[PDB]
Amino acid sequence: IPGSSIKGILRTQAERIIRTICQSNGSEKNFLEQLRINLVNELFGSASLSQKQNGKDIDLGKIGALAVNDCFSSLSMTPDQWKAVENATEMTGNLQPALKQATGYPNNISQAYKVLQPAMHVAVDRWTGGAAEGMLYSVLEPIGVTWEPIQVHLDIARLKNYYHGKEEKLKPAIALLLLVLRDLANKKIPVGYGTNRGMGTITVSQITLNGKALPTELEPLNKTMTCPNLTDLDEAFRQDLSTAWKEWIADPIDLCQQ
Amino acid sequence: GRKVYPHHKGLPNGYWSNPTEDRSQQAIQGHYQEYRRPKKDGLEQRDDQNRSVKGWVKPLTEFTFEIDVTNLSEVELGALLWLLTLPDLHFHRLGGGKPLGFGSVRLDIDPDKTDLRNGAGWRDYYGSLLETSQPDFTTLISQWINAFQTAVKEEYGSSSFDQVTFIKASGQSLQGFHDNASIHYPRSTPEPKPDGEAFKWFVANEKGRRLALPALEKSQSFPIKPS
RNA sequence: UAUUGACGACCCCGAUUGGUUCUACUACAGUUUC
Ligand SMILES: [Mg+2]
Repeated sequence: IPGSSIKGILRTQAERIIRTICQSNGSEKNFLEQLRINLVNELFGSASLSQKQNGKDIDLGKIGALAVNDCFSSLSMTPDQWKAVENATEMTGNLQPALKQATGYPNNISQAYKVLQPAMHVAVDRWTGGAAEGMLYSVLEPIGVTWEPIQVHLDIARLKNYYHGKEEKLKPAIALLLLVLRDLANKKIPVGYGTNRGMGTITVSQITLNGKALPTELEPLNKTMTCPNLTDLDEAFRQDLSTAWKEWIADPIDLCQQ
Repeated sequence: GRKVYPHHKGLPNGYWSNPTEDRSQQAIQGHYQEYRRPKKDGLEQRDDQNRSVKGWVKPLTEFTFEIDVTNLSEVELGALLWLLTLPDLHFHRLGGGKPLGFGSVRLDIDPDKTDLRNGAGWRDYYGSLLETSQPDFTTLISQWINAFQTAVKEEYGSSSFDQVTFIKASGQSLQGFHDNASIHYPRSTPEPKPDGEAFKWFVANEKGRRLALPALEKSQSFPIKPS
């Protein structure tokens, strides 16, 4: 799963939260203007765009302080073993040897298909039933591939530079990020292809927060969380973040505007 | 319009039991084992016109699933919850073999695991990192269904919701027929005889009384002799 | 005028987006010889 994909789902939920709070509609904007909203411009970053905003000429672009890694499966296959899957031609024929190979059950298809399972789908015509002419398709569903933990790296130094040093200003950005992670753990952020079509819903078992050199008022972040609702973060800390967050909701200024 | 496979109401006890037995030639409580391909000469008709299934999900098994919904208006949400809260003995039809009676399912809500809020409720939820209480939507559930029912009454102008033609028809699909006649493909013999000459009901119909397929809401059965 | 007489499977992917926007050179050394 590319980090591009995991970043993009996180960004989308972060924006929906911000726009929801402000009740700011997204429908009349083109895509480059849809992306450009508060706090996410600092966390996820913004396109370079020069503007003569005030006779002064300024760049709106800044890099994302939040970076995401590609997430790979624990399962692995030799390069030719997968080339046997890409080049199978009979779902009940030569595909079955290839998946038995790649899933690591070369003699046991009923275990092989607990890892990668071919699915067939039809579109069913609404007057006749049966199936719509041409509308038959199939999916190799990785029903049982196990995945390694997702790594998100938040550059606190880069945000703090955007806010011209003021660590008070981190709390709305940190508050947003924790709200995004709360939804991820509550199955509110599906990932990958076909999310509305039988794929993409993840269970989160544990979020580990491990910062280095955090400022002392953010030091409570260093935690391993297993409650989806963040209840493993200190209530005084969650209540502090809620306060700085609510104070920003009451006036959602461009927080890096000095 | 939209084709639907009415629920096979009133199939007798044991109809799905012991399914390898070729009961198709005998009317147990008046139903032939209509889902089974008859044996011919006492051997199984594994012809290339049909499939065979090694097993099936037993009746009364149970599944849970969740529906996650975004920005549904009270009319669009009202329609959905009506389908999930149809009165008793309404059943949805799922999966394959529906003409043969397979795949009838009962849907109902688990209200103790449902959490619907309007966007103003989510402004509160995303307002704080502390736990903040959800609305008890079960007070509203009846309001939403009526928003749907009145919109259908209003647009498809009718003196009742249940008198709207696609509503009345859809009800009989979900509920099945009540006249206790069997559901099977048209055939000119009561038994499913092993050769399966269903076409000759249509030729008897064609030379004879030329019945059209009755209206779904009328619950009118075809005669076995359409002549 | 209305007879003749029983067989048989089908669909195999379809539609679409295929790059969009910003930066396009900026500082200089322009003659040197204690
Ligand atoms: Mg296909």
